[PDB]
Amino acid sequence: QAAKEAYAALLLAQAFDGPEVVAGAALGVPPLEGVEAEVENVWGSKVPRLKATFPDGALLSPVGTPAYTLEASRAFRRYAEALIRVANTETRLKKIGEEIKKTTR
Amino acid sequence: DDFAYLNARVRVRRGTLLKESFFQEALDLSFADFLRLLSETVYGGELAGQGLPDVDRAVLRTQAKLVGDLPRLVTGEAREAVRLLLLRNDLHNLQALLRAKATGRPFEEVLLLPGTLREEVWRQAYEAQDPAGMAQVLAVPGHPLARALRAVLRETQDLARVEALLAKRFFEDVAKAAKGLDQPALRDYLALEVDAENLRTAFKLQGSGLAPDAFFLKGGRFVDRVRFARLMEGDYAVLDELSGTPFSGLSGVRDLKALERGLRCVLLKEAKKGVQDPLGVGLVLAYVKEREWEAVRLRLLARRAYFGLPRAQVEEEVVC
Amino acid sequence: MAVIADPETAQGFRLAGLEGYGASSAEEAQSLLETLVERGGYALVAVDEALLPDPERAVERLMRGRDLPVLLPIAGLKEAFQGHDVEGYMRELVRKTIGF
Repeated sequence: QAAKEAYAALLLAQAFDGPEVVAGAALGVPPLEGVEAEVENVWGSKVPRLKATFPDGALLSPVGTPAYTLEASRAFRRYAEALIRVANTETRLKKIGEEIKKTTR
Repeated sequence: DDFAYLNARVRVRRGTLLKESFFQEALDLSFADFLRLLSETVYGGELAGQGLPDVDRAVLRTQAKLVGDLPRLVTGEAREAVRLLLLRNDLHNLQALLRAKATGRPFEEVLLLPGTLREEVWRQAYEAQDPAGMAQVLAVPGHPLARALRAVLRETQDLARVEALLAKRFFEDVAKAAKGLDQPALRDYLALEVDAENLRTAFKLQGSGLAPDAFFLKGGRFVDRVRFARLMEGDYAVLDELSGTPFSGLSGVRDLKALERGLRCVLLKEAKKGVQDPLGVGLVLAYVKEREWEAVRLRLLARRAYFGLPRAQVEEEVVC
Repeated sequence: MAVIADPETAQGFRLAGLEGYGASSAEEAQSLLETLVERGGYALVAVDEALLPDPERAVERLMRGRDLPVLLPIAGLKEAFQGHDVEGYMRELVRKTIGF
């Protein structure tokens, strides 16, 4: 909710301050393995995991909208961080799938 | 020259400014009822679609014909005085334009409205293929923001740096010209704009380990290098010693959002009591802050209504 | 990356530090979703709960296995939403683990 807080409040004050916000901030996460993939052998077959941490900056874009710009930049963290939880459980889901099915089998 | 006709043209326009009691009504409305309300106003008069892209566009186009047409209607000594105000809205277009040429991205997704540089100046600049040529095309309307650009472009071709040194050099340029065009009303305001900029430069770059003297430029009222250095360490005890200025209200506040909210409300206030000085640039000064702030609240009230956000999240930011 | 979300909320994930290629183009964003994960030249692909694909089999059969995840739940809008706690808990219990 605190990610979106600023996002949704920077849409009709953005679409011409889109340019500004993306400039001061740390440039895009790599599309080829921007995330940190980890391999791990465990029962319930060899399932790979991963954690979503990458650079994106925070409270450091110069110029632009007084409050919103900086608050939107900071918000990128609340994607990253938050995403790690789902990053481990949805991969854990696929592991515990294997077990459950072989068990009842 | 002269503001005699021009002030008069603006006085009729101050009649169709949006009073406080509109935003009061609008919060109580859903998006469907908001849309019926909005259409009564002059921003409503440029409307072209119920959805969000269309609200952003109706607002912008209202600002393009009623506010961005002011520098053409005067010349000379009048025009330089009005121009400095307009220039901030032109810098926003310039920084985005400079960035579309440099990083190779399309013309689109930028701010365009007339002000001091016309639409065609931004198109001819875009299509220019040498940064130096890009710069002469910009220098055609004449303004201090060229002269500011020109010096920075001689030192560097790095995007982030041009952006910062242009802004710093530009407010410094503005200040000297403005002091030489006189009037007490403009001087008091100018001081606040620089003081607000100083505070704000310090906040945006907070904790980057940098020099605090780089965030202080002349034009001040009560702020200095030491307050900046403490502020940079993360200490907000400096704002709690800041009174005798209308930023007395920043005391005991330590959130970036409340702090920055505070500066925009203070600047609004100075300008709104410049109507006890309507002679010369005073009235226009008050007129531009109010059209800008009004436009901003209709965009926030429209966003708040569409996505069903919490009321208090926006009720506080739509009043000073 | 890409986040696959509503047009307006997709907007805020295209900002620098993050890389999004969202927007709705269907009710489960099939139009986009499929084409995009087919290459798997994005570090992460994520599908929200304002769309979420009712046939997950459709995707798996096209991407043909993936060592990177897909369809991570993000809310996809803000309206004070936090029903994505208990919803995800039951999403789990229905297809795997114990019943009710």
